[PDB]
Amino acid sequence: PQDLEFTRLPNGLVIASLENYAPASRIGLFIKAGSRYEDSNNLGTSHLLRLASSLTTKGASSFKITRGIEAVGGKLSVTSTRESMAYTVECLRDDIEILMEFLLNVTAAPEFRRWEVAALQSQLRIDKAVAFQNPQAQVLENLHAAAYRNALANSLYCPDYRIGKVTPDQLHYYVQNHFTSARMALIGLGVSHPVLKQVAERFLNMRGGLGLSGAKAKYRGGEIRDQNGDSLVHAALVAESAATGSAEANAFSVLQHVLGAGPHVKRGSNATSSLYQAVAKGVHQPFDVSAFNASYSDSGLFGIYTISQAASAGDVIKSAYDQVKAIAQGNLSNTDVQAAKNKLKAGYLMSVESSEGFLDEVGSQALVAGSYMQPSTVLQQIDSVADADVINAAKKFVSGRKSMAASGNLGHTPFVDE
Amino acid sequence: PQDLEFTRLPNGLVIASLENYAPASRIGLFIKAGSRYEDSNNLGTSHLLRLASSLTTKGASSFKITRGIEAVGGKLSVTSTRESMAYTVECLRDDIEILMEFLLNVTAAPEFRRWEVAALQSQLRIDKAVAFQNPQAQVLENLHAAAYRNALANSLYCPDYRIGKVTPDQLHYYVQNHFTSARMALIGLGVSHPVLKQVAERFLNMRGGLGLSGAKAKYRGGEIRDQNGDSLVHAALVAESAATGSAEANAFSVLQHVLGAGPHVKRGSNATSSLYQAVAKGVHQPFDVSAFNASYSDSGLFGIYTISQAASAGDVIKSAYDQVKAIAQGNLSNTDVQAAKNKLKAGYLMSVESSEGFLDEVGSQALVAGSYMQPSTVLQQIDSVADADVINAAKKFVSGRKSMAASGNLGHTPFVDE
Amino acid sequence: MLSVASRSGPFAPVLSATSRGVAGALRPLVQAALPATSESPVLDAKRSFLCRESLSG
Amino acid sequence: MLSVASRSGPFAPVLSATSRGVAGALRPLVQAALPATSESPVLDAKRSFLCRESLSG
Repeated sequence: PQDLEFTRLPNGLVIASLENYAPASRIGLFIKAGSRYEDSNNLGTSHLLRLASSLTTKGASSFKITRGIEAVGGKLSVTSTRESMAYTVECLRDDIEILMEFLLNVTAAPEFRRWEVAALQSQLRIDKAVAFQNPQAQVLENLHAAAYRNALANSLYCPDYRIGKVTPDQLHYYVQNHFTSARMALIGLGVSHPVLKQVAERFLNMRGGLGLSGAKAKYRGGEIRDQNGDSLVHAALVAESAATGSAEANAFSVLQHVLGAGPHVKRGSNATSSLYQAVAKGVHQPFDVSAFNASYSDSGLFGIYTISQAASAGDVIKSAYDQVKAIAQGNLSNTDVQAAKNKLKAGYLMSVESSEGFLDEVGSQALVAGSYMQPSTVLQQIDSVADADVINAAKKFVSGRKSMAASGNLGHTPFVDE
Repeated sequence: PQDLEFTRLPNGLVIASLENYAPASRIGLFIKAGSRYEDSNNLGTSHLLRLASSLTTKGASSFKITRGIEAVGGKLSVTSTRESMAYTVECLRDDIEILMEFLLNVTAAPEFRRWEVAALQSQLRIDKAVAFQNPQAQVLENLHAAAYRNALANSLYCPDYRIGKVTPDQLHYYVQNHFTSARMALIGLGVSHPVLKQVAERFLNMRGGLGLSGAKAKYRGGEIRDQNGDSLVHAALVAESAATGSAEANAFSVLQHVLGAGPHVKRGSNATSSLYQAVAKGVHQPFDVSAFNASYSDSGLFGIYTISQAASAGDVIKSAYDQVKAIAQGNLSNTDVQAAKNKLKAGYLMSVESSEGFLDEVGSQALVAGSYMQPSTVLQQIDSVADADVINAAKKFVSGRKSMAASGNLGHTPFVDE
Repeated sequence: MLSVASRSGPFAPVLSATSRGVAGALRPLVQAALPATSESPVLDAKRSFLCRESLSG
Repeated sequence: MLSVASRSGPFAPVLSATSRGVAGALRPLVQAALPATSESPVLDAKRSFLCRESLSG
């Protein structure tokens, strides 16, 4: 009951609370900040901000933050993306009012002291090497660099020349221009509404405005190659599609599930994947193919993604590109669109089961649109997508200027003009 | 006197011995090898071959090569490029017959032992870091990677993932397929002719043929960007021009000296450089610009090269590109071609004064053409270049597909489509 | 409107205070372990193997 | 025909089993020292000791 309450304050801050009667609680703070908003001089400042949550703030030292939260069994955690940051705290119900005053010190009055930032610079090299033991992590940072000239090409991790050089004055400047009132959303899941309101009137005192925005993202059709000694070739081939919150954006979501976008049966043959079955006709060696789809506030990337052996990376990308051509020239059955609308509606409802998946979704909607829509509204929009929109989305891909990124032994990978 | 003798043996080996009466001698061996001839599996084998000259061979150990050559004051040295390798020995006149039997053991019967190759793998990291303290070394390896798909994009230095992994079996395979009789030239400068002939019949016993043919170089118009923390921006912008040994190749050489290709007066302002004077109209900050020109057996790259401050790298490349446009539409005076023919003829004669510059030039002509031409023949061909060929070379640059490579703080460098 | 994690494959990386830092929204290209031999990454900076499955209460 | 040291450009590397390893067919971009504050990059290996002047004369 009381499905969500929703308030927009006078300084553009969005508060949204739901009162369950669960013994555990969760509180989030969601900000418009992320790699997008850094220029060519301060690259990597957002990776250091992500690591500096339990340093000394103006209201609690670094000993009292670590000891005060571990005393009641709580957690503190930061998740960011290219377009947003999210601070999230959790404990049991009667403990929630003390882990809420710590969270407003980490994000609203931090002190960046020299010897603590200097001791923290070695953590950037540890975190980047942990993330890059997966080959998907650097192929996707390269792909955003090969697809944009600015503002979405910046990586989530700090560049190697720049480790050791991020200064305390640069961290003070990122927060003073991007952590403002009209870019933030405070979402609570086991809390009442008037107490979350009385928490939020403790950072009204300044940073009440709009903040340094991000330059529009210009499409560059590039190609970045990366020869190394990995066993398999990871390759991605995209084009520019559609921003989030548009009528064409839902059709690329439906086209993603027609082609095949992940598994449903453990150890399965992906029988309803048109991409996977087209590749596997001629290729008999171990591979994996998928449909990639990313969506941001003013642009998005749609394309394919292959993983294959190095002597077969040309056969796999060529087979997975003729199948998208078959859809754009009209070969599209009617039951394939209906079976794909189910996976897009069912996966949206399984994503909102948990307390973290629910609080994720309410935080994205408060930053992007400024409202909340029930999951019955979202389920109707998916069913209004016609067969004339799945075809006009595979036409925009086939005739658009491409981009590429690859890794591995690249002696048989095609070039983006070939 | 006896300006050069010149013999081509039955197995395609070119011997050329000139008899001066100087107390010192010099002997070279010039081979068609180099990065060009390595594929995607054995990258860096030619950098390791360059470092392995004083290891154990079948006729002299690694102690006797170092001690036998230092006993008489001699030298042993290897110089290579993307298209050739050159082994060169030198001593006084009466000592020349013992430093000549060492040279035929280093290059014609080496033994690649495991523990010596394994101890040598740390030298690859030392040599690459010594070369890369100059910013011009990596900007030019990047530029060949951004301009070709294969066979001329391979660097002269081994890639970082590959250090520690070059095996003794790969070194045995690079010499067995590329160090053959019909790709080699033996040039002597203080030796008689019939003794250099009797030296060369001591590797006829095998490797008497042609070797692994080289794949043709395919032009890719690419762009490689490299953000780092250097103070100045190094940038290069080229197009495909002409192979060496053609009528159009001499006209790009003349056009290089019209634009400005280096200094003549110590701390001079380059008054006869049309590139340098066009840039320096609006730019008042420290810079340097030049004309780049490279030439190989089946292709070549012509373009410009700038060094500038990071906030001025767009003004410098744009000014240095309008001036090449002014030449291709006809604005070309007659005395500017004649003043440029002098610098190309005078610099060719000053390059052949020393004993190493002379022996360099005779070795290149024996591999490329298979003959020797006097410097009076070369001086006539430069004077036969017309004003209708300097214009038809700046037209091929202006309308051709470009390539780029940059380094430094790249926040103001243009993209290759902009 | 909807999120990156719903219909899109960008990244999120996470840093904790008491749990192990992670980073992914698309990353796992599954259906690549039924075709054989994709081996778990060898660590020189150890990371979560079960991502706190211990202490379940 | 000609080499690549004529038509400067192509860089070249040199190795000595007796003297210092080098690179330079064309990499000095002369007149680039005119730019002020071109502080000389201290060679770590400190090679080209006065172009190996030691024992040269």
